[PDB]
Amino acid sequence: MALSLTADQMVSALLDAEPPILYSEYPFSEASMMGLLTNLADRELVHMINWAKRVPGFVDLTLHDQVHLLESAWLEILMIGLVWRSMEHPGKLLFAPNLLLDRNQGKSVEGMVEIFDMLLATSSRFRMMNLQGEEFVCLKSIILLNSGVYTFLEEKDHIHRVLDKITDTLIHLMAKAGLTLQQQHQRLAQLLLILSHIRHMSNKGMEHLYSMVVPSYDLLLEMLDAH
Amino acid sequence: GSHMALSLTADQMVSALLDAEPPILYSEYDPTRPFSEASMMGLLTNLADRELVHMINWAKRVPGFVDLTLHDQVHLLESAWLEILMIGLVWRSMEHPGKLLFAPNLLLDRNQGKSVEGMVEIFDMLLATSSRFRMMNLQGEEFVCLKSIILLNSGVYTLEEKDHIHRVLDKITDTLIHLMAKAGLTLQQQHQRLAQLLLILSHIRHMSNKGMEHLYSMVVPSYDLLLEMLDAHRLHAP
Ligand SMILES: CCCN1CC(Nc2ccc([C@@H]3c4ccc5[nH]ncc5c4C[C@@H](C)N3CC(F)(F)F)nc2)C1
Repeated sequence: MALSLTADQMVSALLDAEPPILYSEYPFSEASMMGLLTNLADRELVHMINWAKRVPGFVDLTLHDQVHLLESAWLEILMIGLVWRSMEHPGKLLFAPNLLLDRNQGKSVEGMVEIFDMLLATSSRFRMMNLQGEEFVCLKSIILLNSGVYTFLEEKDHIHRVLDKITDTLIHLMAKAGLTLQQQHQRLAQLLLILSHIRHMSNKGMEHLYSMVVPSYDLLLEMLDAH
Repeated sequence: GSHMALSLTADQMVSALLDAEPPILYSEYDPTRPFSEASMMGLLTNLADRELVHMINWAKRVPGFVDLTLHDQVHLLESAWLEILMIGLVWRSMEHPGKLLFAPNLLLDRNQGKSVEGMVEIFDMLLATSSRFRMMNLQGEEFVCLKSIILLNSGVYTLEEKDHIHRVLDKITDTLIHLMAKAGLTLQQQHQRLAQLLLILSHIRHMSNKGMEHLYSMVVPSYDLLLEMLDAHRLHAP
């Protein structure tokens, strides 16, 4: 079913599966801000599972394979969402409609301001590139499928085939937007190189999170099996 | 004369990158004394230090690099030096399944990595990257473009100078796509292959982040040392 879609059906499916916008719990301190981010991150987690279950090809995997991808990708997925949302708010991180924070606010927690600066710079980068919605969901899917792939294999080829298909889909969007051939491979390159920065941000996030917790394999399996 | 980076054709980009390539270095031990008489970390640290000096010289020959300020050259080098060692390693390990070719006299397997702690996770990741590169039949011409991408893109996110780096990156991408056109891949194959290569770079970044964590837990080249090294290059005999 997955590999037979057209790039149009690929985009539609990806657009449909998109999680809802969530609010933060209805001035701020360290403990205050971390509690609010944690509770928001925890509630986005449940919706991210529902989102993952609708990414074509993902339900074709064994449950163990699904947990491994989500375990590797979850923080990258929250960060790409955040950076997407904060595109039109220079200097600001849009965590939720009622939770828009500046870098000064990032100084509320020790060691968090670095992460904030990197997230702001990525946001400004995607804004500069005029990232479109249809391209965003394609990238978010690539993170899910790529992030854990080299850290688990007839099923390895299967993931790679979906990845190839998302690449096709990205190109097709770029051609429908009237980019030249040359411009198409250049934009593709620019988008995928940003993924390395997201991976880096995620690793710095985990480090900070382990200086204090991260969703366990068991919890992830539970939620994935509960769907 | 002097070429400007942005003027180069695909063939001139490749040739500049091929000619910039550093030599394969040997590990420094006495082949008479047993490998039980030496530290694993000792050998790797010594090799990495010597590779770093060549990495300076190599970075200066990447088109566009010297167009940047000293300060910017140093920031890029500081953020991508481990990823550069790591991609060189995965490349030369390609024909040695299950083994990492640190040097022609330092070919290590998994069980050998379990001696230093934390080091086994990284070894496994390096081995899988290496087998991914094999399965794709990565070419030397492609490897040089990837290595240059890493150098310029690793610290670009961390301002009209940025347009320049951005243009250089576009040129390297053009070069990769020319290489794949010349080798007879269709358009869709070219895009797919390019995508597969760039995604492997995120994995290398991951590996470098874990490498760095391990080294901070123990020496990492500081902004100042690198500054000293790039500045010292100007006093080297051409
Ligand atoms: C100039 C000041 C001192 N510098 C600090 C550095 N020490 C150092 C020691 C060991 C390593 C080794 C190493 C050594 C040699 C290499 N050649 N190619 C790849 C390669 C690698 C990659 C990895 C396996 N790596 C370990 C880890 F970092 F990932 F954990 N890398 C660096 C020298």
